[PDB]
Amino acid sequence: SMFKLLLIFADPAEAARTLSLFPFSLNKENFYTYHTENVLLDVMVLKTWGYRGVVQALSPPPSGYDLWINAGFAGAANPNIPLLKTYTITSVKELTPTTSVEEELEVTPIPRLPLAQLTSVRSPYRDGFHEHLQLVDMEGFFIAKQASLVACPCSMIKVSSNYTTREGQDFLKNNKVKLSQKLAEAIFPIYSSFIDV
Amino acid sequence: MFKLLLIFADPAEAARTLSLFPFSLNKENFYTYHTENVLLDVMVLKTWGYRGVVQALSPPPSGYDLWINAGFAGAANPNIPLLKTYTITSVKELTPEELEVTPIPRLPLAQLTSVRSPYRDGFHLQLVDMEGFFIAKQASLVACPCSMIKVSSNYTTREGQDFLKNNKVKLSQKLAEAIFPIYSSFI
Repeated sequence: SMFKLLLIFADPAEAARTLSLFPFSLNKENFYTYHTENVLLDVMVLKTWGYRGVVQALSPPPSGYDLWINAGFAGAANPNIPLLKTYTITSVKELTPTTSVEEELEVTPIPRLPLAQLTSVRSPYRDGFHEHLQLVDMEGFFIAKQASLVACPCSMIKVSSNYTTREGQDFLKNNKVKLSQKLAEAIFPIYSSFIDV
Repeated sequence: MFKLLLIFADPAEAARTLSLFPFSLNKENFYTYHTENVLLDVMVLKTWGYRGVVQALSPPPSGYDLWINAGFAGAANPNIPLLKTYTITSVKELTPEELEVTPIPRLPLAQLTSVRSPYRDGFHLQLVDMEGFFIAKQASLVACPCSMIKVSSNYTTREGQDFLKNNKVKLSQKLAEAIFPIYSSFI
């Protein structure tokens, strides 16, 4: 199966509806795989246990794929971002709040999705709304940087899951199925594009 | 908001499509899903062929904007490969009558013949099934457009069902992959 596509989700809730789209199996390496025609589709979920993801979830980075897609939920830190909307990311910044030091990497935009910028922070933003932030997640920068180590292109799909306030967290808690479904709906046409018949 | 009814003749044919969305089970063999702009209902017949269609679709439900019958179909011509998803342009009854069917975009085109009992006469037919004509007739009663997605599941030669039985998952998944974007065409 010539074209090899790795899908990376931060947690099981994000992955759930994509894992329903295809008849995946768990392989002996303990992750999900499916193949048809020329396409291999693998899925990794970074945090299935515990209170935090660990660096060894993607270290050493998986080798041999032709594309990685990180699909996940992201908070909206600007009120002009509606919720339940799927974006593709142009660049992702890691931000360290205690020092204000940032790093930033470009990521490969997916066709036909609207563009957005992503900031990744270790602790979820409940800080309210910020003039200079759009979407906010936890794992995007980590994944893009790991992709750079194997020279593999990386794309991101992020669905706006909640506003970045205390009161806004309930929407994330209560809409995980709808949000995961949006990710699945965005992944499918990408997978379809790489079928070479 | 757009209202779409999908009809499958049996659970194995429907199984992968039903995995595409977090459907609710409204009643036996009737599954519903909606977003703000699109309602997607799925009916699975309780038996095959014209008897299953009469049982489930008489009276025909009103209120939908489109009906889609998706299913496995036999190929009555060796030039039709198996495991290929077609959309239907017209449907006729082998054992009588013909009806136009609305093609789904970006799918190969075929004509369908519906039979009242298994067809194993080998190889001027294209795809052969048991429900489509009767479903299209019920759609006409409610003046609702009808489209069909038919994946070639077997040749119409003796023991041809062995290919279908061996490829049920792949065949069901082909239908699901044709249906998933259709839902997105109305959002």
